[PDB]
Amino acid sequence: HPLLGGAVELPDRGGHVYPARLGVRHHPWLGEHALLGAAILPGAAYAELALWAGRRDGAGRIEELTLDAPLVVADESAAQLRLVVGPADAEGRR
Amino acid sequence: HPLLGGAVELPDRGGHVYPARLGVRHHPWLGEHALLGAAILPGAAYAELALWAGRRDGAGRIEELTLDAPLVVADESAAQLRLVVGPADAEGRRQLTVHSRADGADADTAWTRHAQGTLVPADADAAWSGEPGAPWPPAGAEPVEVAGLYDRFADRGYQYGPSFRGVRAAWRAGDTVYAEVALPVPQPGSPRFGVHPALLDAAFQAMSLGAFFPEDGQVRMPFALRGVSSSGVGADRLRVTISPAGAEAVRIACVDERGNPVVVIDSLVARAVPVEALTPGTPGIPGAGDGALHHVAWTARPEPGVAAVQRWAVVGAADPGLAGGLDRAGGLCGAYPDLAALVAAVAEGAALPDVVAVPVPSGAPVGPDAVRATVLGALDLIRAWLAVEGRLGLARLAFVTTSAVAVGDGTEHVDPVSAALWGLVRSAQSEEPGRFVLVDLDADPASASALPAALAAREPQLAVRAGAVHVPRLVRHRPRPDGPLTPPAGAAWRLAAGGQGTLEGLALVPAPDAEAPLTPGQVRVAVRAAGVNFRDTLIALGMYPGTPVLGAEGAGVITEVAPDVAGFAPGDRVLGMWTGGLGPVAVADARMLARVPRGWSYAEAASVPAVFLTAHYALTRLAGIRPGQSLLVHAGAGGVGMATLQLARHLGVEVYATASRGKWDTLRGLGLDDAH
Amino acid sequence: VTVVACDAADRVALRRLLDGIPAAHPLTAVVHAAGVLDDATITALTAGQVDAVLRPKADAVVNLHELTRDRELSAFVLFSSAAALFGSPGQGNYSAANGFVDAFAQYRRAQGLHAVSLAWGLWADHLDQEGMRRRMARGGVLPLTTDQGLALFDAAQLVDEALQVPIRLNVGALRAAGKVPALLADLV
Ligand SMILES: NC(=O)c1ccc[n+]([C@@H]2O[C@H](COP(=O)([O-])OP(=O)(O)OC[C@H]3O[C@@H](n4cnc5c(N)ncnc54)[C@H](OP(=O)(O)O)[C@@H]3O)[C@@H](O)[C@H]2O)c1
Repeated sequence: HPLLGGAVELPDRGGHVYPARLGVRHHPWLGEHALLGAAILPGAAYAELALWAGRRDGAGRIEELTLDAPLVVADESAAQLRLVVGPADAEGRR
Repeated sequence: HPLLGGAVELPDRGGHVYPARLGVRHHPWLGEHALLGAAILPGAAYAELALWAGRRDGAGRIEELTLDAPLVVADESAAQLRLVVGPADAEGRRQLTVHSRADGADADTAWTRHAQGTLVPADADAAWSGEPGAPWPPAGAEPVEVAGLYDRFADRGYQYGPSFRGVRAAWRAGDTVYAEVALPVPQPGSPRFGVHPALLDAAFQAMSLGAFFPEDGQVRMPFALRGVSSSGVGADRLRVTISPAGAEAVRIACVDERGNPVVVIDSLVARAVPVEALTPGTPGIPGAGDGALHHVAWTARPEPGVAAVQRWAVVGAADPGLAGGLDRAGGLCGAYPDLAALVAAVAEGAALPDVVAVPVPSGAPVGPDAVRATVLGALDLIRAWLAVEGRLGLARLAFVTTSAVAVGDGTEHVDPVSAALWGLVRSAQSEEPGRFVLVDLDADPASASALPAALAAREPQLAVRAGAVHVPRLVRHRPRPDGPLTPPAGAAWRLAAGGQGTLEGLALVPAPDAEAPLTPGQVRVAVRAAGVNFRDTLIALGMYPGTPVLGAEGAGVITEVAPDVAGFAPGDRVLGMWTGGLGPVAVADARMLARVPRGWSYAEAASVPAVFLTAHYALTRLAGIRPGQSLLVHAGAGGVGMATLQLARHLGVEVYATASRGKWDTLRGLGLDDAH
Repeated sequence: VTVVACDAADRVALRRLLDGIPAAHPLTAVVHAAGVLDDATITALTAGQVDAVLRPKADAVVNLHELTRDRELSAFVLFSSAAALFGSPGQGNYSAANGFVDAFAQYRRAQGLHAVSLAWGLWADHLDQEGMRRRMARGGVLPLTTDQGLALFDAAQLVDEALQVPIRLNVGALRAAGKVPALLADLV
């Protein structure tokens, strides 16, 4: 994945952790999405991550995806992002 | 860290994750800690991990550390381990869990949890370091015998490899124990442990050097550790003080050679090791390296030196002859038709019996229908007996079956139906111990009389043969002179005379000339049975080292055929004449073979060639006998004699013959007169 | 190779199986490994729960014995459990079935017929079984690797015992804790 690293295992919650480092120097386009003076990551970005990590661990369809508060992209040395994948329940959902 | 990797961040639970890969090839000492046949990771290992990761993220003291189930170290490619660090709560405390899963395992298989605890901040400012000069060992401490200690751990089940055997001196002083430990081999690599988990476990070993534990001779591991602070850094040799903290808890304080406190455990509690908690590591086999072939052995008891007695109550079908045996010794208190009648008689003042016997009847057809009946009836009865109230329930419930087991390694007949009841109660004995017994009898009425003696033997299952009590014992299979022969490793082998001049010298020996390539005219036979002549006995005897080949005849299935041979093909059943047929493989001449008649057994087939060929070759080809002529046959009841009589009757021959007077029935049955 | 849908306890399905075996390759040996578990304590076990467990073990073995009299088997192998010998608790019906099997081999060897019962230990490679693995470990039984289990099958072919027990035991762990069953007393 151009942004994410390898899946880090999780026994306690059960499941995986996908790390990623964000930076405009690494990905100049990360800032080229901005609304009302704030360079931010589009919601469309969280979808790509979800369909890729989800296809790999069985759950390739998103039932629901909720966005709470946008992540702003500052100047060089942007912030790291981590995705957590839950364990498979009685119906295969994560 | 020599084992752990970098801390992996966690936003959801909040905190960190320390990964680590375990392998004996990477760390050979990981297996050198083993208990009762299982190479496992010591509890001391989980402590090092906790004090290191804890000092880094603020909580350098362990309030409590609990171990749930040990992690076994298998062969190369051991399992990965992950440590999780919790977020800092309102008081700075952080939770902990430790998990492991087999190397490379799939995402669908779950992780086993091995350790959970709770960490806290603790300041080293209070009581940083001790004084270098107090007399250590304390005055009046008794030296402890350290000679050969590693042999003494092994005998009990503390299988310690070269890496943990470092207890070199120790002393007991009343409640307390003082001891010195040191790593057998120092660690030369720059990824090093602050205190090796080997050196800490060596400290843990010193608990069993005192009298802290009950005299129950069972093995104990660390289970829960409370109040663990480590201060110093870099200690390969230690001086350990152990006192009892509470009644069931001990406090461990170890220092360096200079008196600097390295680590202190405010309280450690050990708990016996569940046998359940093991999976084979195969370090040094304390039992069953890879598994073994066992068989039950019915072994006869010595005749009891004195008459034994119980109070007996027979409930149900009184086999004729049974009550007589119980009443001889004077132990028969009552006969009853069913349990309901017994319960009432005893409440009405009958004798409380020591033993209530339930005669299981033989003769059931060996089929599915009678098994359900036998089981469901015993099941109903057992349930009735457990609901029995009063002192009557304390009695032993004796199921007395008839030939439900195979006592002797022979052709002993058995009743599979009763052995189904035998198995039901077999499980019932474990569920409700001391409640039921199994005692199996032969058809000898004498055995009914040994039944009191049988029940003078606290064994749960028992068998009686000719009035002699046998008890069963599982036993590892091994070759045994005075017993059956063991075929060699080869596929091909035969019976052959040993040359000592004794029947003990008969041995199953490799027979390569059977496997060898075929010459023209030959076939190879997967032998099923072979016949035996009285000459084959005489060959087994005689002390010449070179003896003739045993065997003359047999029957079986062909496996290879020479290219010139027609009329026999791979897969055909045949009987015939060949030497060395006392084994699973033989080579034979195609001329001397015949097809096995439909419906014969291989034994019937293999019996025929020698006797009838001799009798046919002699009657027809040598003597040219005709119809109406008279024949004398000596030993007419023997092998070749019987065969001769059968042909002679078909050929119109008047037969006279001789035999032992007890065998005259065999001659008169082959169609001969008392005048013949 | 053929795979056939056949309940070995359905005497008509098994007879219809055997009748459909080529005449040029008649039956010559049998390895019986059908089995069903349905666990319950003595006071709890029902009637159908018994029938359900005997049906693959006892009911099927007897049909194979009576439907093959016209053939002389070179081998006739029965898979049992070591819980039939030890008495694993909460498995009364299972012990009864496997105990019937053990004896039904002794019953064939008596008649001059090939037979062997194998009271297996625990194998390395499932809820009804995940309960039994718990109970066989509580009694000191350890798992047999797949290869090693087969090797015992092979080596038992060379021994003239009607009942044999291929098993791996942690005898030391029972001596330590003091839970040694009477049957095992000579292994210490
Ligand atoms: N390949 C070969 O070398 C070959 C081939 C064919 C036959 N044979 C010979 O045929 C026999 C076949 O063996 P088998 O199993 O069938 O045994 P068997 O010949 O059926 O039984 C022994 C017979 O020999 C009689 N006999 C001889 N001397 C005796 C004595 N001193 N006292 C009592 N009885 C005596 C017995 O008489 P009673 O009737 O009064 O008991 C008895 O009938 C062998 O002897 C064998 O040497 C050998």
